[PDB]
Amino acid sequence: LTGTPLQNSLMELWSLMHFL
Amino acid sequence: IASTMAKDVRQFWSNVEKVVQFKQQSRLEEKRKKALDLHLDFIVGQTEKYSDLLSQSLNTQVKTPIPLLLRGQLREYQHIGLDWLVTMYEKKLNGILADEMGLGKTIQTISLLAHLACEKGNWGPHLIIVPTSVMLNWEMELKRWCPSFKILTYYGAQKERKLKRQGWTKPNAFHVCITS
Amino acid sequence: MDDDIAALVVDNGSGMCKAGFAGDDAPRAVFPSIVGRPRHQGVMVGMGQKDSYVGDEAQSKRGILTLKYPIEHGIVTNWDDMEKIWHHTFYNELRVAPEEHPVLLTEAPLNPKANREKMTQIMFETFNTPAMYVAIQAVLSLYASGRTTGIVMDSGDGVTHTVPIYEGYALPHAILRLDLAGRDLTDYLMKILTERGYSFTTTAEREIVRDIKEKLCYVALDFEQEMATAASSSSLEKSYELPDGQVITIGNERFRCPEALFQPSFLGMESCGIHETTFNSIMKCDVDIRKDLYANTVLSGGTTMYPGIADRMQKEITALAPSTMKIKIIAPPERKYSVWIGGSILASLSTFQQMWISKQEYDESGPSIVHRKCF
Repeated sequence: LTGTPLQNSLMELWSLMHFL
Repeated sequence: IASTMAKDVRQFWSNVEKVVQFKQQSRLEEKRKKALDLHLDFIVGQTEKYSDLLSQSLNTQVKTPIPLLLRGQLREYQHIGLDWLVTMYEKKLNGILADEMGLGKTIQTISLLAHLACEKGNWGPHLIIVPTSVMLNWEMELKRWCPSFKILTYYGAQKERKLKRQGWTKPNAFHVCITS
Repeated sequence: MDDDIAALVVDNGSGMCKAGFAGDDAPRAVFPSIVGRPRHQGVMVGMGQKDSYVGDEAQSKRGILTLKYPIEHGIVTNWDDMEKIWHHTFYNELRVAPEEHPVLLTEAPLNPKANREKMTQIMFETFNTPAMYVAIQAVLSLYASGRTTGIVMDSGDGVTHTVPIYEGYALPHAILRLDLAGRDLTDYLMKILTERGYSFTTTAEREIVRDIKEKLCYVALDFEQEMATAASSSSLEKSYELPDGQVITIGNERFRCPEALFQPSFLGMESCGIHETTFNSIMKCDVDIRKDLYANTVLSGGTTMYPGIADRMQKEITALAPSTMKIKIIAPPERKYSVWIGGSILASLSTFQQMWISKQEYDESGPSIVHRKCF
């Protein structure tokens, strides 16, 4: 559950997706 | 004189090896670049294929009603998100809810749990990891909307945590755990 | 000194002068080291009567000029002719003023102290060079190869030298010399061609035979097997067109001539071959450095341009050296210019600016300053 947009870092996006 | 000569030549060949290292780094970056771009199309294509496969079974119109465990009504967008989460669960995918703050993501997750409990018979041990500032808020929202879940707030000193963990492995000891 | 003034580099082998600027990838001029003088007065009426000719200008007029080589076996024997060659290099080949550029001259190992002092005097008094330096050919070849530890087998046109170097330390006690080079190889080629039936007796035909040597000769990996193949088949023969259009056939001579570098017995010299000389030098060297001397065996000189010479040296040094020593022969494609390449590298390096012999140091310490500043 996230309240902020995932536009800060492709590395953060990849981490969140791999965790998903 | 010959040691000065050797030092000069060693510095020169260190520069030469630096040029060679620049070359090899340029070649690796290419491999890094194509490797990054190649797997991107792979992970993206796979994710999009799984989502398209997921949206294929939608009837779109919401199929899930307000489960019996809810004591109040759900908003329109909340009900749509509940149906989407139920579809994600039925098709065995994990979810990311990016609704703006204040739209009741807590209520949406609680309604998802209500559906899983009523229609699927799964009231698991459902772990919920939240900031320490909202543990009480989540507990109160659960007690308010879904009163049938056994809530276990994991807080306190080590001794209190050990006391709470004593016998927590037994079945049906708790349904939803809330930790930080 | 202005940092924008590039220094000059001059490599004077027994048969070739290579002159260029510091920082360039190849010498700008490469001309034969010879001085020609008219044989008879009045033969040049209308073409310009010069008291002497140098380089290709004399090579082309060899038919009417008596030619002399001021460098014999890597040692200068005619200082007047050497001054003439340097003048031709500076004012005709490079077309520059030597008093405006430093000069890094290459010399063979064990160069006489008198010769070094005379070179310094000529450079500081005749050409008025602002500064100069003298470098060893083998050390420059090693630096061009890009190393400071290893053994360099530099075979020019008049002499061959096996020079071991450790961290730039050209070890005098271990340097070995051999009076066998391209000149003696050309003589041997003339001899074997006369034996085969092609008689060359004039100095001009000597150049044709030298060209045949440079073009068709090669080092064989197994001399006995190559001789057997040449005797049992003609596949090893080649055709060569003379300036008059006659096509001659060169057979086993192609590899019998360069074989003299490994077996001087063919020429009648009671001396070990180049591989045995390199091995003996590595032996004379300290045991702790023999591993690196083997691993960094470098080839240099025009005579080392024969195809297969590197493989033959590899084979021989691996058969002669202990089984625990990893042998590696280094033969750069441009090894014929490694001397000048290393000279230019050392002259362009900034840290080398403190090594030059300045006009002030010369005027203060006499020509002997070479024995203190050049090593």
